Amino acid sequence: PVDFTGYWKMLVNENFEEYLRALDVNVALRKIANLLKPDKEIVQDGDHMIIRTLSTFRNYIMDFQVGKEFEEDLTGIDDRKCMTTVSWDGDKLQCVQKGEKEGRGWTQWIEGDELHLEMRVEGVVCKQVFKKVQHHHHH
Ligand SMILES: C=C(C)[C@@H]1CCC(C)=C[C@H]1c1c(C)cc(O)cc1O
Repeated sequence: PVDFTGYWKMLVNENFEEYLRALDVNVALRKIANLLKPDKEIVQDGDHMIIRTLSTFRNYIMDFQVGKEFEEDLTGIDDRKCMTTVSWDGDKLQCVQKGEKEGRGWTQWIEGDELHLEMRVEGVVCKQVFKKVQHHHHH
C-alpha cells in the first residue's frame, strides 16, 4: 500500500527545460522555471489526493480523485488546459493529460525516502527526485 502523504524537498531535476520547450514555454520563462526548486506537500486521503507544488515564485495545486477524469488548468505553465486522469498502476501513480499535446503525462512512485516523478510530453522526458523531509514551513 503506497501512501504519498508527506513533505518533500527537490533533490534533482533533469531535462526540465527541454520538457518545457516541448510545451512551447518561452525561453526566458524556461530559465526562470528551471532555477526553481519547489517542495511537494501531498495528502493522500483515501482516493482523494492533493499534491501541492510549492515555491515563492508560484504554487501549483492538484486536487483530484484517483480514477476520475477532471479538467486541469495549466495555463500558468504553458497556456493550456487538459482533461486529466490519475490512476494506480501497481505501486506507481500514472497521470494522463489529454489535450493539444501528444503523450502528455507523468508517473510518480516512491523508492525508500525518495519521491520519483517522471513527466513526459511529445516523447520528451523530465525526471525529478525529491527527498522526504520533516521540517515544516507555513504556506
Ligand atoms: C508552479 C511552478 C513552481 C512553476 C511555474 C512556471 C513554470 C513554467 C513551471 C512551474 C513548475 C512546476 C509545476 C514544477 C517544477 O518542478 C518546477 C516549475 O517551475
